[PDB]
Amino acid sequence: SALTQEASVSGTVGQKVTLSCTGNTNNIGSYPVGWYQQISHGPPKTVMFGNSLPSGIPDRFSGSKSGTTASLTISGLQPEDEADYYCSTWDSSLSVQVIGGGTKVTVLGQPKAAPSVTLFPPSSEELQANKATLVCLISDFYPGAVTVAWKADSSPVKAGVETTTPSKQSNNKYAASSYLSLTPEQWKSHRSYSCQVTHEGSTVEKTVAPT
Amino acid sequence: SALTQEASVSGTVGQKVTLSCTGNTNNIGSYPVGWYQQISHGPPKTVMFGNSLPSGIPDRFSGSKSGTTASLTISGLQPEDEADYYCSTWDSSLSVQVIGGGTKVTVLGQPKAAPSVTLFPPSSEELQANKATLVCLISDFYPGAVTVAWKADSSPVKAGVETTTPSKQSNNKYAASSYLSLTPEQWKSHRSYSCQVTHEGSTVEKTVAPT
Ligand SMILES: [Br-]
Repeated sequence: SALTQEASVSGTVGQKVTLSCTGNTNNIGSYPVGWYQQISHGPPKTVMFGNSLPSGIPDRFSGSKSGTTASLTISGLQPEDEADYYCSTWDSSLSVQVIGGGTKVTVLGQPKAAPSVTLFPPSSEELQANKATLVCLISDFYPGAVTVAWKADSSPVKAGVETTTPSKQSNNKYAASSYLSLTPEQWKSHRSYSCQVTHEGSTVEKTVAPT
Repeated sequence: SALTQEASVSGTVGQKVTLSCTGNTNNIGSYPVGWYQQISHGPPKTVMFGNSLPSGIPDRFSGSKSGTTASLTISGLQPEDEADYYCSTWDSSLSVQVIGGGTKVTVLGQPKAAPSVTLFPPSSEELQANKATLVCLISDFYPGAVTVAWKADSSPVKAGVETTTPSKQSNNKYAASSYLSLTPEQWKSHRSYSCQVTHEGSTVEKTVAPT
């Protein structure tokens, strides 16, 4: 996505909370930014546009912009704000409206939990079949929204990544998976591979290497 | 909602489907309508603005509008067209972007595919940390509904099992993962552990062993 939003932004009731939306000079750096809110699967509604507060929305919501990063601040987080928030703007470089991935804003009803990250190399059984897959297990995190990035050696992998939608497990925390399909030629040629998981203020990165 | 959309619409592969967006004179009747596609609660993409086709969106998407009702027509439904579609415009009585409730498009008759199962033994990084985790990667299956059962040697295992709800990946197929938490001594005390995946009455099972 041309616009980058954080995965999860949470806090207790009455807490000052801030979302961000990062792009480039051809979208956020020169065009107004709108923020839309969607609860469950209900109808989305505009809650901020061009740093201007729409009629009917409370003034706890405030929008600002500095360079290529727009922000939505919620001064006094309340339970009725628990929703997904999407930012969007016009992208003159592509001549189309452009929308970010969305941020899940959660009112904490349970302790915030950073995720456990376990990186699995390709088993010898799979490589004996001329196949290679790496799995990055993301477990026991709340709220259920994370950002995953992969690195070949120390350079990012810009293709081949598949990350599952977080799902709630039996302990009421969330779990997800991110797998990367390779060939035996790449797994041996590279010195290491990395999976990086971002959950609010916590970022965990695991690294594995061929035997 | 100020904009009215049908809740859900279905159609087989190759059918022509038309979604409608109903509004007012101060919003739909006066201003261009944009259509936005959201998948797997992923980043949404605009598929039609002002009845004109953006770049990269195939020709099968066409837009029309007459009076206070705008329409998006999708000829030749494909698996990747299956999504939620939202329409939005500018309202003039109010001064806001307004969004409809969305239309869930379900593409029928998509090809079936058995899941590819990959069972990962506990990594060396976590065995040295006195941990043990088996991960059963399930991918490339349609439809998106599996049932996972584990085995220690030949005995069923339930305690320590968590399975992710399937989610659609970039190939329009589903992916999930089930993980079993063990201690390092359970892991070597047994001959093997197994992960059985059942999809559409047919079973795929994998088996791993220590070191
Ligand atoms: Br702005």
